[PDB]
Amino acid sequence: MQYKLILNGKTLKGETTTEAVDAATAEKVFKQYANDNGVDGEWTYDDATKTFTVTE
Amino acid sequence: MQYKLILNGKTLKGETTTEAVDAATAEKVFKQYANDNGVDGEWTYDDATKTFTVTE
Amino acid sequence: MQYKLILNGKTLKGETTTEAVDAATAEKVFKQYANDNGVDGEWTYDDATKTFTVTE
Amino acid sequence: MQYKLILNGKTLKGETTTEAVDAATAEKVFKQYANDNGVDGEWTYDDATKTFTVTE
Amino acid sequence: MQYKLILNGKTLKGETTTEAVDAATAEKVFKQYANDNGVDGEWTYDDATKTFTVTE
Repeated sequence: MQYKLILNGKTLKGETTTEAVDAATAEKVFKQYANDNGVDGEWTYDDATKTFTVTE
Repeated sequence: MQYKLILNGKTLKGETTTEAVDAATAEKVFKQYANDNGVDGEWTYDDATKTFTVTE
Repeated sequence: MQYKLILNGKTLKGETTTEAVDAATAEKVFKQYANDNGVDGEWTYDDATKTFTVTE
Repeated sequence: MQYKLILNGKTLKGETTTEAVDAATAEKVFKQYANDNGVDGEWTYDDATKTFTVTE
Repeated sequence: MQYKLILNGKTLKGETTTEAVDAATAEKVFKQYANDNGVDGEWTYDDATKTFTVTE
């Protein structure tokens, strides 16, 4: 399945996605990716819509 | 300054960079370049680290 | 990035803009918008200044 | 150390400064700041006097 | 099929191509070739158009 990460940071904003079997494994990319992207804030995950969002 | 665009598309993946005064002028190259590259998706812009990323 | 459409028709004159990754996707709004606006003429697009113009 | 940016634009003129370790990091503020200020032109950087100047 | 590598380095610029069944096998030549050419940077691989590009 695929999950979608929304970029909501100081200036980082747009969308992000990944293909994974598990939600927690998908976050590994997005959370680690957030460091490479700069926006690191409070995280959340909706398993009902496979959608993640990070807000700082 | 320099901004970095990450390639995250169907199969287009690697890194990209450009030297510009403005972030919006830097995107003109990357967003226009994306058409020439094939990967056209949602966009975010890190002004916090000068990093862009496109996801389709 | 942003493109600018100039209105040059029979009586419809002004400026128009849109935020898009591609120039061609930006035209979809402007060209389709022109029908809703009434001014439909010869089109052109400058990718060097992200500027469109329709003349009838 | 500190770098100094000179404002030489259409109507925006004055002086600017910032405290940074690197020259390229100092420009991030000045070049990004220029968008917020309106004056965006050709850039230059003297590392011998830590002085930047933007001319449009 | 054939893939195309674009040269975008410090001073090395041009086009490159190779005939291969797989993309990863095609890169072996281009990546290894880049060492012989001097331009070694970040890499992307467009499989969507069969086009590679290296930026340093």
